[PDB]
Amino acid sequence: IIGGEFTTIENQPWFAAIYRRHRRGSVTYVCGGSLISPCWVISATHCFIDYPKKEDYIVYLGRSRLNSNTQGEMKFEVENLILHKDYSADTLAHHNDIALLKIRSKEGRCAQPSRTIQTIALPSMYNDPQFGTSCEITGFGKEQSTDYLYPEQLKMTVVKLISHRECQQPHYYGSEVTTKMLCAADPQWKTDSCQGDAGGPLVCSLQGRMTLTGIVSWGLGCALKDKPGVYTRVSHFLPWIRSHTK
Repeated sequence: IIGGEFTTIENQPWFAAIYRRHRRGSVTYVCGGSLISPCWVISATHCFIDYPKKEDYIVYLGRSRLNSNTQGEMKFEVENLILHKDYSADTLAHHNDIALLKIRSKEGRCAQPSRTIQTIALPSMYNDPQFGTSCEITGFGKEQSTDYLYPEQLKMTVVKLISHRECQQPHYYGSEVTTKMLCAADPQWKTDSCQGDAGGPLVCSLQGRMTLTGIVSWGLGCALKDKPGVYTRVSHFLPWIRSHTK
């Protein structure tokens, strides 16, 4: 997250932190995700497509810090890693960038709701907020595009939704953006998602309900003029989600 503010997991208690194991004691951060039911985390296919084996990943819930443990966190292996079979990528835009992780602890359990572990509601189909609406994003990604390190403490920011008509202009993203994607950005381009934020939640309040409107997907750079963050549009994937979480 460029700009924005530090947070703890209480303020985004569906946020999942996803890590990869290595041949070497290297266990390293991969991407964010969102808890949509006790046994399911939703995230972006691009986070996993190079290494698509479920045993390579660990998922934490209840965690506010990147490389240190948070009191009350839970640790899960990945029982099933489900990628969207229509996934595609070019240099930039990822299509159908949506993934599900079925989570299971060493003891064979799913997430147990607490003050730090909660689910987020899915949108109703084709039901997104109007352009201009302020929503929130959350993640451990870079704070500056030139940084090498990721922040140790979770961050959040606010971005406003951009219409497909605005985002498809040539001086924004042209044909790279489809109606299965949502653009979002700050009026001054001063705050944004960045590398290491993929897979995390774009949350909007829709009729009183905190809603998973989007999943962090791609962008050109971070916090660049006329180059919004791009998000998988969750409300266009409900049948995919309904089927695969069985």
